[PDB]
Amino acid sequence: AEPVYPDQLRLFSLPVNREEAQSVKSNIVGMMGQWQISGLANGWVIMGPGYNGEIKPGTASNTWCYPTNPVTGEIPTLSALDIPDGDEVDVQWRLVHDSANFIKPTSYLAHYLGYAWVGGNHSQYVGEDMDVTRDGDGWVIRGNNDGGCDGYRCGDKTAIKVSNFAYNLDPDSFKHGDVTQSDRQLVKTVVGWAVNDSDTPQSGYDVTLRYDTATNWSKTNTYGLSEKVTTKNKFKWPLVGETELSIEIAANQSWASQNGGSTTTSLSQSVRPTVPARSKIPVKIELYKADISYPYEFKADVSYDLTLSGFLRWGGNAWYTHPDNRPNWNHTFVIGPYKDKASSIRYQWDKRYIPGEVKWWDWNWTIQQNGLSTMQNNLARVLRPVRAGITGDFSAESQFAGNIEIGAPVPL
Amino acid sequence: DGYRCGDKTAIKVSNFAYNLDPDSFKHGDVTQSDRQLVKTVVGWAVNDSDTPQSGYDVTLRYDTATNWSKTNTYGLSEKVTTKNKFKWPLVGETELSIEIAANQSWASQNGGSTTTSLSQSVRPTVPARSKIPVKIELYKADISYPYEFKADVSYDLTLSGFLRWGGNAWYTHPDNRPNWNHTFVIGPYKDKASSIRYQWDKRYIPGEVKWWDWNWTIQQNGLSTMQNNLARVLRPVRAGITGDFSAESQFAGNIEIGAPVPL
Repeated sequence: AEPVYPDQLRLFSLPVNREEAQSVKSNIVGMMGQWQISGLANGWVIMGPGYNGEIKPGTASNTWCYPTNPVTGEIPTLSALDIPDGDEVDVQWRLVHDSANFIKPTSYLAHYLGYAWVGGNHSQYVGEDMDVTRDGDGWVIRGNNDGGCDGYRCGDKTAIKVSNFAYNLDPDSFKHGDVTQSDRQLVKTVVGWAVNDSDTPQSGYDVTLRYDTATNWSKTNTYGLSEKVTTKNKFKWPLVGETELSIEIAANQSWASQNGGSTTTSLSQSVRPTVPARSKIPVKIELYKADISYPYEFKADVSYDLTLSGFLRWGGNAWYTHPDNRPNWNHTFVIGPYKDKASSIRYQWDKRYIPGEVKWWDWNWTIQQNGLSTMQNNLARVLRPVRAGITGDFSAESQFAGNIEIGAPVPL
Repeated sequence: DGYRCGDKTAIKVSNFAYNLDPDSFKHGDVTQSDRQLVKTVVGWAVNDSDTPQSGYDVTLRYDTATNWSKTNTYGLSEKVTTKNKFKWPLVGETELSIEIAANQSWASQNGGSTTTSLSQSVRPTVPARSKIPVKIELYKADISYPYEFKADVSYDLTLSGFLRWGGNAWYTHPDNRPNWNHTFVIGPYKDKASSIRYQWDKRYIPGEVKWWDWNWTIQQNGLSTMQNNLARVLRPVRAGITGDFSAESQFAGNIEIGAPVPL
């Protein structure tokens, strides 16, 4: 009838229903020794491993219970972190070099999920002695490995990677400056006149210039068969003498398949002047290709992709199949608005009461190992909002530029 | 007197561009020459109703286009044939031959096109119980006109020579005296490789040092030395510009609405 959160279940040896027990059966049965038997509400019994989790009518010396006035355990929302203004790279630098608000929370998440060796060689603690570096368009955070170490595969440290930054602009904050042009090349121009020899103003005039460009491709596969039968004989014919006669019959079959596609870009310009009675107006339209550049600024919310890369500990990890052969793992979370299920921490946390939805990380396992409030506080920090002012520059090559003009009237 | 003293460094200046002040641009008379006719249309708009009518349209349009393509084709073929001799009724000895064959073929194509189009329309308002004549003409012509404006001047600066053995600012610090060519854009930002301000401002991040090492130049010459030199190199430039526009085989047209004639 109501969702059951496994972290709230409490076994005593001095009451859960049959329907409730079935919806989270594998959590209850997992928390049981082989051949053990425990009671449920209303005359029912839940049996442990070795009885394959069977739920049957009966009695028991001990009972599975769920508290009156339980809690949901949602992840709390913290206030935003303000980063001093700069361009995109300066703001990214300030975020990844923050120890208390970024480096440690991220390191603990990797640790709690089961990644091995999340730290450097000059400290015994998680998240300490970490090196930060710039790599291509992203950043890499890893424990320092210049000295020696002691442990199985202690030289194989876990990396934290940060990339794909995005901005949610405040609607009233965006501004831009001068737009400049360079390497201008002419495509085409038109000039002309609109003449009105009537006694009223007229607006029924139109001059339009249009330029289009396109590309295309295709691929074809053809297969076929052929069969032929021929006979040859020799005969004596009148006047001509001995003649060789040959007759040939043949047939063929063929099959073919094709796929393809195309892309088109188009730009057009028009002028439509209103002309006074007994007068004329000149018009002009021009089109150029040009390199375009301009400065800009805005205020926004900063989001990014977080990737964890390393090997998973033998003694236990949170991957739902719980592998024990120390495999190398790579997983990406999106810190920000929802995009998908595999990459959403909030989606997976909130659905921990439905066993059929547990396809990636097991968050019930992390709660049992570390405590509910431990996990809530860590995740609230990992998912904390970030805000900053941004300044920057736009540039692009071979874009379009144009000019449309209506001139002064000349009396007829 | 010196090692390779005859191999001197060159400074090259090109690709000038202008940022016009918005209220400064003017142009003069537009003239035409070598005019060739494409097409004309004439006609009448007739209104025999008791109200003015504006529901009339005459439109003339001219289009031109080019295209290209390339194709690559490959294939295979296999054949088996047998031949035997038999004696058949009435016909006698006959040679009989039977042939079976199969084939396969693969092909790939790429291509593209460009189109230019120009059109003109006239839509007159006609008084009640009256008629109006109209005319449209299209020509190809050479176009020319004078102009003037005030602007900010920007350009591309290219340095070309060999790099000194005793030390240079290229981030890999080569020591084999190689010949070098690098271009900076003096003006608004276009890219990172060509922007002095971008590279200077990011000198605190080692992963961004991909071209010139500006920390090296500071250590060698002093911070204020380098600031004053770069401030002069990047100083803004302004001038008034006069000039002339010309282009061949452009379009020219004329659209006319005439005086009404009572019915």
